[PDB]
Amino acid sequence: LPMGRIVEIYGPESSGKTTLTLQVIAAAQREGKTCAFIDAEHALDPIYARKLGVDIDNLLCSQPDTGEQALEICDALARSGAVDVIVVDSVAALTPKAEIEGEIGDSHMGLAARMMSQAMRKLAGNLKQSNTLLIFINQIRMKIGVMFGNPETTTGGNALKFYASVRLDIRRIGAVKEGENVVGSETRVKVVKNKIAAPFKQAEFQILYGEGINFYGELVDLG
Amino acid sequence: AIDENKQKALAAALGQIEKQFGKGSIMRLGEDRSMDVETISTGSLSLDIALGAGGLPMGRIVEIYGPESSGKTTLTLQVIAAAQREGKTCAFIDAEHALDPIYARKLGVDIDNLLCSQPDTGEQALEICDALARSGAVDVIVVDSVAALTPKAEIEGEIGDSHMGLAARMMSQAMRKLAGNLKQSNTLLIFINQIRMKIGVMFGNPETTTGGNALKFYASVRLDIRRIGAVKEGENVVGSETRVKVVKNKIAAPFKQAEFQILYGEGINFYGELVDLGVKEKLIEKAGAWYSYKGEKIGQGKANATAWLKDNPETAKEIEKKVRELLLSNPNS
DNA sequence: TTTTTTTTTTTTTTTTTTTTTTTTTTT
DNA sequence: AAAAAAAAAA
Ligand SMILES: Nc1ncnc2c1ncn2[C@@H]1O[C@H](COP(=O)(O)OP(=O)(O)OP(O)(O)=S)[C@@H](O)[C@H]1O
Ligand SMILES: Nc1ncnc2c1ncn2[C@@H]1O[C@H](COP(=O)(O)OP(=O)(O)OP(O)(O)=S)[C@@H](O)[C@H]1O
Ligand SMILES: [Mg+2]
Ligand SMILES: [Mg+2]
Repeated sequence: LPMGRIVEIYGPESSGKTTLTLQVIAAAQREGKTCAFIDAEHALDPIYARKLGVDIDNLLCSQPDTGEQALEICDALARSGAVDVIVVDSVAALTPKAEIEGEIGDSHMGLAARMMSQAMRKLAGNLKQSNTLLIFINQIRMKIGVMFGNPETTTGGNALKFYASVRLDIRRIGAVKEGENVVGSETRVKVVKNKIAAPFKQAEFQILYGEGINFYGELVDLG
Repeated sequence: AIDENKQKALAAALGQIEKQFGKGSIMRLGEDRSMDVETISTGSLSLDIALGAGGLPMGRIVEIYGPESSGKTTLTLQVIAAAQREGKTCAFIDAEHALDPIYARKLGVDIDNLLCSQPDTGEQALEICDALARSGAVDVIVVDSVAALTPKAEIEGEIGDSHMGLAARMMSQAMRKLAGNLKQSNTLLIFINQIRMKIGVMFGNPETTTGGNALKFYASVRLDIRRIGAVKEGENVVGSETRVKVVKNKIAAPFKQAEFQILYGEGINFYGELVDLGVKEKLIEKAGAWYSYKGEKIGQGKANATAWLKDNPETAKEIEKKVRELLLSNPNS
């Protein structure tokens, strides 16, 4: 993954989005780099992060109240020049202040898409100067009034698709069994956008519950 | 020399963030105690083992779904009863308009202290959940059927009028607003969901759940409950044989399952589980259809062995203690 | 040869920004 | 296989 750029990772429920993103952090911390995790979903388990190989004691973590606060912390850490990797867990949970103060049922027409469009404009330049990698996790939603193409879409509007240097589609394609005991997931990643090399290549690997990505399993298949 | 200017730049940035947004706005993950996972009992010992962390996680969202008369409401009332016995406050949002308070009392719920609402719209139901979460004074909220959370525009409208993804949009907005508030208050939110069949499919599961896709993403636990048979007293059907599958888990390994009995008017059969678990850990010897503890022949047939454990509380406590110590991945005492 | 006096009055616009979400058997 | 309605900023 390229330093100083924006990356998007999206997929369905329990496809391994958070697990993949913690393995990037673990690998970067072993090379002396500093990392931050913005947990907008409010669902990070620190003991699981430790089992995957993250140094919990040095990882900066924030659970912000609004989307604006989340993206202002990203800008501040990027300008500092001292953080190498930032992860933002779900764009889908980046709630605008006006929507939090409001009531359930109130319409907020394209307010989240407008905030995201503003954030990309402000961040792209700062990330490139600091040489900081920013990873956005995104969730999938269905679009209505469609027969062509894919009815699948992502959250947060159109800006992120333009500014991302790499976009990754992750999917669970089966179970890893020890006879009866389900012990992990068979996983496929498609590269759907690439600006640093050719796109549309794919990768297959195993995620084992409590260990993470099965390295030696890949080394067999490649050997 | 160069890594020392970085430490200073980082310290300044952390200072500026904490000044702008408040004290605990950014910290190191290892020194954040609010981020530790705390669990409460489900009222079933086999399900507490299947979940891996010894129960359902406080501060998170949980989904329980299944077919008609599978025990969804009964399971949530057993969670509330177990929580009330630890001095926690509990609320029940009855969107189905089908709760019986006499039956709730028989399952062990304190009817006099349980908060209850029968809201008119889905928006009203989800605004009450948000208000109780912000209060900081409620520990467990149950919402009976997502399926019955009707948007205001659909109630004011006529039967036949199309409302394209209006319910799905309301749930997507509710998750965004609630997730953060539930974590700050340390409140557990349980959603009950119904199964619907999907058309235009040949592969996979044609079974779907109601209310759109948002809840699948934000839930920390998802439970599929199913009636697998009858519990008989010769002729009289006295209860249900029940299976729960953990189809999503973020606090331990998923895809474990639990089997137990629901007896009509009592609820979940605790001693019936404790027999089957004590047998599995070699603390109870099973000689064909005979149950024996430490050589002492206690009963023949599961029902008599359960009745024996009932009238001897101390030996039941001894077997519980052992099963708890052994099989739980994270014992908390 | 000798010696200054005193203010008056407004003028005129410029330019958009951004999506969100499924629903249900039928024989 | 056929569908709908939502605002606020220098
Ligand atoms: N603490 C844990 N212990 C054991 N297994 C886990 C844990 N957390 C996640 N997993 C499993 O790892 C697999 C991938 O999980 P994640 O990386 O959390 O996926 P995800 O796409 O981020 O899912 P979300 O955010 O919940 S929609 C799933 O099968 C999980 O059940
Ligand atoms: N008041 C009651 N007295 C005796 N048995 C009951 C009572 N209420 C429910 N039951 C039985 O307990 C079992 C589980 O019922 P529930 O817990 O209501 O299941 P459920 O999935 O909530 O079903 P729904 O909401 O009707 S689709 C069923 O066999 C019921 O008949
Ligand atoms: Mg995740
Ligand atoms: Mg019910």
